[PDB]
Amino acid sequence: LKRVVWALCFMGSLALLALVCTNRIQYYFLYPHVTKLDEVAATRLTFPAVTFCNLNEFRFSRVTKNDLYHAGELLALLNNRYEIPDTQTADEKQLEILQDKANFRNFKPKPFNMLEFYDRAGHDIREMLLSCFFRGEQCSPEDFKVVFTRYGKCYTFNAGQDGKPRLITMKGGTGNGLEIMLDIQQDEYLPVWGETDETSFEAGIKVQIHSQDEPPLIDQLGFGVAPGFQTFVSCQEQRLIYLPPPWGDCKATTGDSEFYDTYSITACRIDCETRYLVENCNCRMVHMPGDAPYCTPEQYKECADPALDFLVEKDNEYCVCEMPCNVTRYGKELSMVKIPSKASAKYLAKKYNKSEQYIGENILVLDIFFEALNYETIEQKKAYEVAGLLGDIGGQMGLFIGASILTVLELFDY
Amino acid sequence: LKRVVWALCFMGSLALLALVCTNRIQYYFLYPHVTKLDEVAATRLTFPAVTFCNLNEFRFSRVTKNDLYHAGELLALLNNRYEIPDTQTADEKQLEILQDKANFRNFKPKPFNMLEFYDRAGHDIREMLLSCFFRGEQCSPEDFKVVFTRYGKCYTFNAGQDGKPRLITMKGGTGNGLEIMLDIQQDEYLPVWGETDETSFEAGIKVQIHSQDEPPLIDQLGFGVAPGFQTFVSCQEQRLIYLPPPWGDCKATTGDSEFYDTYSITACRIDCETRYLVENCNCRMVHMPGDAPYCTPEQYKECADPALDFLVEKDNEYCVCEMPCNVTRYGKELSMVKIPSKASAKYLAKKYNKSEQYIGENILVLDIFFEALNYETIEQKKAYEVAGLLGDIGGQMGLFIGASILTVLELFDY
Amino acid sequence: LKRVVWALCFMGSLALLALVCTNRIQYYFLYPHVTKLDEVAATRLTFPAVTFCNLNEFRFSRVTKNDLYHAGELLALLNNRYEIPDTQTADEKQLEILQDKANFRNFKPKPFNMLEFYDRAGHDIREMLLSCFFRGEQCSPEDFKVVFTRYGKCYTFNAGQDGKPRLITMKGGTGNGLEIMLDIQQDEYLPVWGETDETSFEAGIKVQIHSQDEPPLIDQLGFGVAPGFQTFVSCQEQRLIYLPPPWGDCKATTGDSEFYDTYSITACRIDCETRYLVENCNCRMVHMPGDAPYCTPEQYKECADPALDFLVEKDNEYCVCEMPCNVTRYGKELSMVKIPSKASAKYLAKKYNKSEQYIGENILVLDIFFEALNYETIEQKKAYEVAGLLGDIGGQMGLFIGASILTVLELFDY
Ligand SMILES: [Cl-]
Ligand SMILES: [Cl-]
Ligand SMILES: [Cl-]
Repeated sequence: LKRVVWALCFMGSLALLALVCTNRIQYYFLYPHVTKLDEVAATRLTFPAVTFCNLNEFRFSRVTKNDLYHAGELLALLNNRYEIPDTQTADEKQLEILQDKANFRNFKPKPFNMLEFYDRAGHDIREMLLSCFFRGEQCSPEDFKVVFTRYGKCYTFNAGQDGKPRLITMKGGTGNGLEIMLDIQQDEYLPVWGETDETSFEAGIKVQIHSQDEPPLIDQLGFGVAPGFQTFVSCQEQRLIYLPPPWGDCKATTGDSEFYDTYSITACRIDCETRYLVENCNCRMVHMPGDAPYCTPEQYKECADPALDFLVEKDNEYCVCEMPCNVTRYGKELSMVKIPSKASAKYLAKKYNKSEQYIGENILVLDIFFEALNYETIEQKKAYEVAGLLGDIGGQMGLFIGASILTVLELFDY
Repeated sequence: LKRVVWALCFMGSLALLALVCTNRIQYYFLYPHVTKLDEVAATRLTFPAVTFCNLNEFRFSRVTKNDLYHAGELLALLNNRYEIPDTQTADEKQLEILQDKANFRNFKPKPFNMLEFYDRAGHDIREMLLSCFFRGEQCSPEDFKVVFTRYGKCYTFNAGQDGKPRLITMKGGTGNGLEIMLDIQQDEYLPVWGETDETSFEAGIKVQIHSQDEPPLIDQLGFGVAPGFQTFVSCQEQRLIYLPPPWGDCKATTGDSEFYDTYSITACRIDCETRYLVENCNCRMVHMPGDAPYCTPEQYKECADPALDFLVEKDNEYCVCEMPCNVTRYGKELSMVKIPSKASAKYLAKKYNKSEQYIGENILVLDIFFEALNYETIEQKKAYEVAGLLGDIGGQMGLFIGASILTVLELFDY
Repeated sequence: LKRVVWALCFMGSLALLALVCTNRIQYYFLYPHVTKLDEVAATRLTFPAVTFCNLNEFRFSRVTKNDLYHAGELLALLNNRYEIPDTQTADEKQLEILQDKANFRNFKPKPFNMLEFYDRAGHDIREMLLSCFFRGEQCSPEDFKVVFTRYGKCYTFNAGQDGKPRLITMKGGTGNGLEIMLDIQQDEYLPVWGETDETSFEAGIKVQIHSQDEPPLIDQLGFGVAPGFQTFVSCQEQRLIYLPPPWGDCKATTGDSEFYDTYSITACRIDCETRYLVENCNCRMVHMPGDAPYCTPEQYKECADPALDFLVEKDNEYCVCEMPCNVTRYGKELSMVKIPSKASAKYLAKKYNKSEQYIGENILVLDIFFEALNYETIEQKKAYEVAGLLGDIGGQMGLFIGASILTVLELFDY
């Protein structure tokens, strides 16, 4: 009667238990994850490395007759007949110089490679750096490590190598970071007579803020700074931590991955770009690692350059990288004020033995610091551990029928 | 004795179970949610649409005597007596022109509407676009779709309509995005003699980056770009996914919502603004959808303009929109360098048949790209599913008393 | 036989239960937390306070002979012998003035304090503010509250004090925020003849956006705005809510913490900086709270200034603050256009009785507003409540052995 009528109700209770338990178990086998995000004002924070590059790759006063011979075409300074292009943007003063050192009448070529050309004619930290201060202490060129990029001879402050103890940061604000005054030296910019990958229409510098153990990709990922301004960059360190499989695609940062000691997206890209250029050109660009021969100006103009433009512009399948397990991103907010003021133009002009207009067209101040909330963690965390699954399917087993693994295994037998 | 003394302890065990189970069940009926945030370097990413507008709405050379007659007051070029205001910012060259075409002695008005005025006098992509490149390929005006905003005749790159396959992006960096050189043509800016909603004190352009299926609100939400700089915009695609009720207020993006095929905040605003202007003015602005008649200059000056200023400035209750279930936000970091350099000014001047000063005051380069971590997901996820509640209240039922639904329903009866 | 052979299997079942239950209980005693992040288009949002400061601290026309006597050395206008430094950046017009009022032949010093000097010579909101509009309504200096910073006499719009109902914001876009036109008055900038903490090489202003009940730290945390541009700041209100111990280090915002009614990182810093300066100098700077005597120019130059530079640059242990439970951060995206255009330069020049060049070097427009997704919540939430632990260890107890607290306590006794 009523005792056996709610045994069918018991059949319904079993029917329910089936759907709910298969729910929590499919949910387990989706491997769901959630996010733990903590923005905080840190302490003992490690100051990142700061790489910068002048937008003019070579110095007009340092280009020699041999430099002009080997590389004048790459720089659009000579046509294919080793002469000044008749379609040149004449300057009565500059053109006299160039056609004086473009006179190869008594000239016999001498050995030449691009790395020495960049290292020698590239802008010099010792005459660009007008002022550097970190947390109240003044820097020198000794504190900037020479690094070569596609821009040429570039510099990294707080590179952290050289056994030099990396610098730290405690609070937020300008006084707890870097400030540098620079002269971009527009009077040393090479004439632009055509368009190549080595000349530019812009005056200023390129900057990129990165981990000490992450290489720079300043050509693609950096930001610019204009002459005649003071730029404030308020930063924030964002540490991103991902889960390995099966929860997500994530590569161990101690990656057994060629040219660099640390695995990062940028390093993976530079690796592949190097393999690609060596493979297709038998030639490496000045900034690439490895041991291939550096490209000659003809190899730069004909093979290496379009190879890299292809990799960073058109390629969709050859070169793609995985996500690491640890990634460091730097949020930033930029801001400008004008330099110099009328009250100070004559002061700066006098101090550096330069014209007032020159100061207006070449001088530049850069402040790099962190805000109050200077450190941020974005860590992926597992959302349904196996134990919580067993405890849940357990409260579900016990709910509708009050069974156990003993009751089943024992009752499945006896 | 001791057997019946811990039956009171059993009463305490029941007392505990009550509070804990009512805890997990109230917690269920709060409908709590958490967040799943994944910043990643994507692939096959869809490039957004990029809308831009010159800050000068009309071209001084294209304003005709009929255009000046109908609209000269809206542009503060004529007072209420159809004449040059005596309080004009005289220019010996410009004033001769305007008062030459403000001579209505032999003039009889001709038909006129604002849409044709904007379309004709508005700046032209074919003479502003000095250079466009996307991922190594050069663009033409064919790649820019004409869109009308409150600025006038504006343009959208990669609008994605026209059956043109939307463009994709793979890596981070400048080479994997758009770069355009523009001439803002300050020599064609109309004289500003007063303050209206059609004239501006600033030179440059306005830009807004949006989904192909999200309309632009460039007047309110866009950013500016100044002449004489190259601006870098490092972007990041942020996909935001919300939960529908009862977990949150969230509107289905396939919204059955008038003028556009997709529901977005911006489209909802443009919808309501159109209804409002039609209702209160019997008149639609040139950029609004629907089928009302376009406003005459008198309707613009007297009714439509203050109506829209009211909606976008003062309104607090008439026009408010819900949150969609899918939202696309684009993070961005801006950066400038100066253009032109001294080395290149004469080059650019020669190439475009323009003065060096003109190049300094009108020329502008814009790079739009993504960083390495170019894609970000912010998805709301349910925090306490019903199954996990039952499994939990289950481990709680089994803990203190070891009961089941059978034990109760059966014991509640027999 | 087979009945007693799976009692050893029962021993294995117990072995499993031990590890899994000790897993969920250690997990409980790690006190894990997760994050609830909601970016939304809000309504009835409270507009923050906006503090700004001219980069020139004193006005050259307001510096009197007594002001020059007491403070001329602090400003690098006089050497240690109360005379013009022979290494001055001469200006035939300015130098006549200064050496006219540096003539102390018939001068006897008069009482002097830095607060009155700042208040009097500091730039005036009533002659800098050329235009202010909030949500369609125009502002006056009445809407700006005077606040003193290390820059001097500064101003805060929508300070929210004075019983003035704080302003609200509804939508995203320029029309739903503040726009102001300013003259930085480079013609009133004091000559810079040396480097001190009161003079600057830059022209423009400093801005900081903060809660009405959070003090400004504009020297360290603010951003700059350059003359000759219109700058757009697209903002986003981010409310961060942390967990108190034992889940995290977090201080109650109703903090019983000295000089201010609300606990914030900035207020904690200003508190400690004040204690430090009073302790080490018997002296407070003009912008610090409390009741110590203000510093004399000699105390500024010799003790107070290097004390604060030390605190904001070098200090690593003396002054460090805890994290509050509620923090308000404002995301922002900046953007510039040039001002004035050629079409409008003469207009603005005429309107304000100023030269066209002056307009180009001193005039500045600032728009502060929010984007569509104008409000963001980042709330830490508990990840494993005690009830869910008991329900889980419960489904685990019931799973392997089907026990209960009664079964144990009763069986541990009888
Ligand atoms: Cl690559
Ligand atoms: Cl609206
Ligand atoms: Cl401090």
